Amino acid sequence: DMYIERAGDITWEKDAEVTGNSPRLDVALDESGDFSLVE
Amino acid sequence: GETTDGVYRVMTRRLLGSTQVGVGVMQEGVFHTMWHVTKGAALRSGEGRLDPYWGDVKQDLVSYCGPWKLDAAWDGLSEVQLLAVPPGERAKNIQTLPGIFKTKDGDIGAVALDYPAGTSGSPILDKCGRVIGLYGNGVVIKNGSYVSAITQGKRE
Ligand SMILES: O=C(Nc1ccc2c(c1)CNC2)c1cccc2nc(C(F)(F)F)[nH]c12
Repeated sequence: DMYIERAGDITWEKDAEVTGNSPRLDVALDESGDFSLVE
Repeated sequence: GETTDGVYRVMTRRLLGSTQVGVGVMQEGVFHTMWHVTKGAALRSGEGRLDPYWGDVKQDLVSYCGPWKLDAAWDGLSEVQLLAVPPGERAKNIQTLPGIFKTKDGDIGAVALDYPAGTSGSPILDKCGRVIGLYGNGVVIKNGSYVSAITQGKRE
């Protein structure tokens, strides 16, 4: 049995930690909702 | 029980202790999460019960109590915020510029932030605070890191 607990508000926060890159990837989506890399 | 708008953790007591299996968005009385988090099972909110209303394995989305309400979209140019809710850790906003998943049926935004699988369902936001999609369905790149798509449903 699954249950939900509140974790916070949904708001944009100024001066948030900026990280992560922006890759352009060739992907395929199968009938089971799983992505895979195409090269 | 609790229907207040906001981000929520999805827990289970079926394994050892209390385990966070995912996250979700409560908006307009509807709970939005990723299909692989709940597998379409019923949810509990204190004494109340949330029943699935719509869902689709290919999109990897599911809504509870009503139809999917989230319809904001990434503009293709601006930075976004992953409001990450990791297991055992406090909710935290992470700003990033999304990449692109190029598919045979069009391009989808993608966020390259690596978080535990139990973070699946955490919302991705625009500058206005609107939910443009959920984190938790993507691919594993050569480095071993996870790159998730910005998965958005359709508001009917
Ligand atoms: O596995 C994940 N997501 C998912 C699971 C089951 C299904 C789907 C997606 C769609 N069809 C059913 C996942 C989500 C978030 C961070 C993740 N890190 C890893 C890791 F370890 F592989 F790097 N998987 C992660």
